This record gives sequence, structure tokens and C-alpha cells, in this order.
Amino acid sequence: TLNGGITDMLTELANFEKNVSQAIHKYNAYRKAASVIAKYPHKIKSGAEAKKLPGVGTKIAEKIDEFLATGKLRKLEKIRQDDTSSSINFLTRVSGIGPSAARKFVDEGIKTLEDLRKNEDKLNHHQRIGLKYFGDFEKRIPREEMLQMQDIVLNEVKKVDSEYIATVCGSFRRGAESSGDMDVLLTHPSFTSESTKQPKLLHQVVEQLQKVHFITDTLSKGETKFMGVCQLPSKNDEKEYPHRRIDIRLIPKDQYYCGVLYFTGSDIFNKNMRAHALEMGFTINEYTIRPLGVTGVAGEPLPVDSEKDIFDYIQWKYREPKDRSE
DNA sequence: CCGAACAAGCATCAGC
DNA sequence: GCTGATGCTT
DNA sequence: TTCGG
Ligand SMILES: Nc1nc2c(ncn2[C@H]2C[C@H](O)[C@@H](COP(=O)(O)OP(=O)(O)OP(=O)(O)O)O2)c(=O)[nH]1
Ligand SMILES: [Cl-]
Ligand SMILES: [Mg+2]
Ligand code: NA
Ligand code: NA
Ligand code: NA
Repeated sequence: TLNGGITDMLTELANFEKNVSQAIHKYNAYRKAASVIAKYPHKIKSGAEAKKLPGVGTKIAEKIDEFLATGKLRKLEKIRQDDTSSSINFLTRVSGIGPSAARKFVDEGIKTLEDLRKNEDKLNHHQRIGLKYFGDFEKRIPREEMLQMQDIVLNEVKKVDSEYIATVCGSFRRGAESSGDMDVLLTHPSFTSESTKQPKLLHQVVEQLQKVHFITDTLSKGETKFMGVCQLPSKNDEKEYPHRRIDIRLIPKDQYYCGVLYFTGSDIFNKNMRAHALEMGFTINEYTIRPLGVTGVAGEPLPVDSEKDIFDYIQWKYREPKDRSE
């Protein structure tokens, strides 16, 4: 991490704008600048050198100059001293609490973890589980544990129905040595863009993973998206493992390639690629890539038989998952 | 200067 | 109940 | 906050 100091500052600014100012485009600007700088293979010596990078503008170059000169950013130092900003930033670290709820809680005087714990009755279900596992969800997952989790998920899925295909995506598929959570893409031949021939396809999998005590809690659940909590089993007299966030996404079987591109990410990579798609005259979601008409309206889905097919449409060279961590 | 900035599932709420 | 907007999340 | 046009 050549420029870790700069990218930390930009990320802290990103988080301030999202959580406190509720300024989504400022948030995206700082996040993109941090991503482009994190990829940059030289130690940055000035804001002017940084300003040559796409996504670093005048204002960010000035902050980089102040940071390189002093090691600090005065703007951030004040933000950390502001109690309301500090408390709002803190509360958004609970899963289910965003900037609106965080500011509403602070208004009601709920400003600390203890404050939250004694006010469980003011939390919705998602927020309540996020508070329950607050510390655990802060811990990263070593890839060695990701492998054990993969093995459990893929084998339990096979026991429900041998025609399910479960793929672990996210940072795991990009080869990361540690992950924030586990992301499972799920397909079954009975669920295509053309019909749903069996009900409960996601439910059956969730229920099986609950039965074997792998899934421990649910944050949200519908017919195609599950967001929840899981935990590896531990040996006799060993510590328990931390509880972990798990997302499962059932995708139409014929739309796997758009689905695995979406769920492999990164999130910034997806934003970058979807923005370039638009400039090339296409729109990409997790299901399809479609041409944009002369008006702007999305046309019919184009045929896709590999992830690389999607890169070709927008005239991008293919990038392996490992080169998509932006 | 100024408009666009990725795309969408689930939970929750207001209004009907 | 349903529809649409908003929050929060991937 | 940044960029393209
Ligand atoms: N198009 C789009 N996709 C997103 C967005 N956020 C997340 N995703 C997709 C790409 C992610 O790689 C993938 C999983 O979301 P995660 O939050 O788990 O990110 P990821 O696994 O990459 O990193 P992690 O190690 O879990 O912190 O979902 C988004 O804002 N837009
Ligand atoms: Cl903004
Ligand atoms: Mg993940
Ligand atoms: Na630039
Ligand atoms: Na949060
Ligand atoms: Na995830």
C-alpha cells in the first residue's frame, strides 16, 4: 500500500459525506479517487501528480497537498471533534442503520453502543441483529475459513437438490486473502428468465442451512435475495468462530454470466463498468446487457455465454476476477 | 457553465 | 390489500 | 466532487 495514508483520508471523507452530510455524489467522488489512487503504482509526491488521475480534481488535489505536507487534514480533525458527526458515523456501523436512522437516533439522544443496547425496542429486526453481532461483523474472514464455509454451503445445497449450482462470489472469487463476508450465487434449472417451475427454491436452501445450524439469523429474505448470519462449527472445547454475514442471490439460470459478473464485483468496478457500458450505448444489470435506443430506452437482451461476452460488447479487454478489486 | 453520476431486492411506511 | 416512495443494502 | 461536452 504505497499511498495508504492518502486513501485512508479519502475513505474517511467519503464516509463523512455519506453518513453525515448525506451527500451521495461527494461520497462517490471520494470513493472513486481512493480507488484510482490505490491502483496507482507510485508513491504520490504531490496533489498535482494526483490530479493527473481520473477522479482526482482540484479539491482533492488540495487535500492531498495538505496531507503530504502535514500528515493530517484539518477538515478531518474537526470532524472527529464534532460529537454529533462522531456519533452519527458510529451508529451507521450497525447493519441496518443508515444515515437517516443514525441522525434520528442521535436526535433522541441514542449515541453509543450502550445507548443502543438499552433501546433494542426502538430497532427494527435488521438493526437488532446488526447490534447483536456488532463486534463480529467488524472482523474480517480469513480465506481459510471462507474455504470451510464454501465446502459447507456447496455440500448442503447438493443435499437439497443435485441440480442447484452454488458459486461463492464477492471478494472471495477475486482471490482475496480475507473477505468482509460470504457471497453465494445460486442457480437451479427450474428458475430461468422464461419461467419459475418450482416455488421456494431459495427458501429450501435457507431452511437446509438453518437445519444444520450454519445459518443462525436472518436480516432480510425474499424469493431471490437472502441476507443473513452464519457461523462455522467449532471443535470440542474450542472457541466459537465469529458470526459472519452471508448474502445469497438466486439468479435465473440462463442469466448466470451477468449474475456472476455483478456478484463478483467489486462495487466500484461494477459502477465503473456500468458507467462505461452507458457511454458505449448499453446498460448492464445483474440479469442482462441491453442496447440503448436512439431515445435512451433499453432494447432487448443481447446473447451472453460468458463473462467475456459482456466485456466484448462494451469493447473492454477481459479482466480476470483478481483484477476487478477496485 | 451544467447535467449526469449503476442498478436493484427487501423492509417499511404513507396514502388509498 | 395494493402502489409508490424512501431507507438500507448487495 | 468530478467529468465531458
Ligand atoms: N452494481 C453494484 N454492485 C454491488 C454494489 N455493492 C455490492 N455489489 C456487488 C459487488 C460485490 O462484489 C458484491 C458483494 O457485495 P459485498 O459488499 O459483499 O462486497 P465484496 O464481496 O466485494 O467485499 P467484502 O470482502 O465482502 O467486503 O455485490 C453496488 O453498489 N452496485
Ligand atoms: Cl452530493
Ligand atoms: Mg462480500
Ligand atoms: Na484528474
Ligand atoms: Na449501517
Ligand atoms: Na456481501
